[PDB]
Amino acid sequence: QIVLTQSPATLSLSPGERATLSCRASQSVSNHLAWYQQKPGQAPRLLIYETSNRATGIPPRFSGSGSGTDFTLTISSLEPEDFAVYYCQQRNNWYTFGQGTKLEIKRTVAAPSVFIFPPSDEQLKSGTASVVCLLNNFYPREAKVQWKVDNALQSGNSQESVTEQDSKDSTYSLSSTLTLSKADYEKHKVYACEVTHQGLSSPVTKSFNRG
Amino acid sequence: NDFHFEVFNFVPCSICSNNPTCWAICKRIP
Amino acid sequence: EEQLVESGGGLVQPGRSLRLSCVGSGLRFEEHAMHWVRQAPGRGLEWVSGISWNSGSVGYADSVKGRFTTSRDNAKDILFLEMNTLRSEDTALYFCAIMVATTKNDFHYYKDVWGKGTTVTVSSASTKGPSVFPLAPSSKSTSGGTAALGCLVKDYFPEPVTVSWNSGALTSGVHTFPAVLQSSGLYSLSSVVTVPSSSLGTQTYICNVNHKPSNTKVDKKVEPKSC
Repeated sequence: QIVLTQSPATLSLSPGERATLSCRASQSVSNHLAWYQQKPGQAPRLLIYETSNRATGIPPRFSGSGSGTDFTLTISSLEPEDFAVYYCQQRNNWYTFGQGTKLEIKRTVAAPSVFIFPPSDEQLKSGTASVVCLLNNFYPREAKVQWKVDNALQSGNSQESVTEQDSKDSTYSLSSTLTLSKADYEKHKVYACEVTHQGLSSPVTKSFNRG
Repeated sequence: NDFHFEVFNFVPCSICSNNPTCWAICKRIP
Repeated sequence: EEQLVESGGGLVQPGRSLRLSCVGSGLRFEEHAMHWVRQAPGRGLEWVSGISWNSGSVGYADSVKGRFTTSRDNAKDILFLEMNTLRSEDTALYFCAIMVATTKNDFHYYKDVWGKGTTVTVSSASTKGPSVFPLAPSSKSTSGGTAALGCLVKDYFPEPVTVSWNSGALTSGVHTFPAVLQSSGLYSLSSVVTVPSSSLGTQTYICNVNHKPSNTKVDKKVEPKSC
């Protein structure tokens, strides 16, 4: 079937600007290209069908153009309700969606507030130690966390997740968990979370010594 | 199955009401 | 009121079978082609299957060919997706959708109707309630008159868990993070809140964890730790 390639992966702009999203098809889809909008926790919503027709309730600031291989979704003056993920979808040869473009609110750079959390005594009794590093309210969303146990870099034994863009200050937050066995954990002293971000003049380190 | 666009995208006659344009292209459903 | 309602999703072991149904409401069911569209956590939409109004034409995505079977029974306003030899990669939320649109010609018609979806989880893991561990406020969790604290909701399965603070009376400064899926097959999640460090000795902070797949509810009081 037909493959839909979308660009860019992420679109960072502030409200009031003009947004242009592209949809390239591996093969001609004639004019049977639709555009969908999805926000987190919701079903998708149709915006444009058959290349340029707006569905009902869709403001005229949304515009769709193109033919064959190349298609464009234009949002003329962004409103805060328009920041979301967009998928194009062809119906010329069965049905396929593009992988999606994320349209994100651009704002001023904001450094994260960094906090580290030792494992709880309650967890330790159970035999495992979880160390948590919190990166709070930062932008842009790219950030790097490095775990160091007595200055030994930890790799492959941590996991992180990132909140959606906050609806009030348009920042992100990130939580990273470093997990070790109780035995391995009590064999070391210094536990450090090192954070690099564009809003930080220098890598920030938050650390504790066990006990 | 070979996919054809009008097998999956057509207008039911039941929404045409009194508009001739729609009655000219609709597909009655039995 | 037009409505699509999916059901039949749930927790299933790899290699086993499941059958989704989608019941229509408020629409002439026989009149539209129907589709199954799925979405894995944190991933995009993928068309799974489509079937014409009279089941004369059925199609499947390459990722499900030879394993899924789509059918419909117009006399009961119901669409089916039978899934055999399921794999972990079919873990997704499964949407029922009508997606008709035509501008041919000079007449514009479209129909775009989606259900809220049913969740399918394919895994070897056993249902299991969370352990809720404090993330206590300390000096290494203070920053300029602001302190951070939270709860660690570790080793539960399957999703979802919901987290509130003080039974919903504390919402400002709360971040509840997407769960991560660990090697063990269980999920770990964190929920934190930034509070005035002034408050740490006078205000109570309790995270309310609810995990209905195992009917596990926990209230966890979070206090500063004693050094």
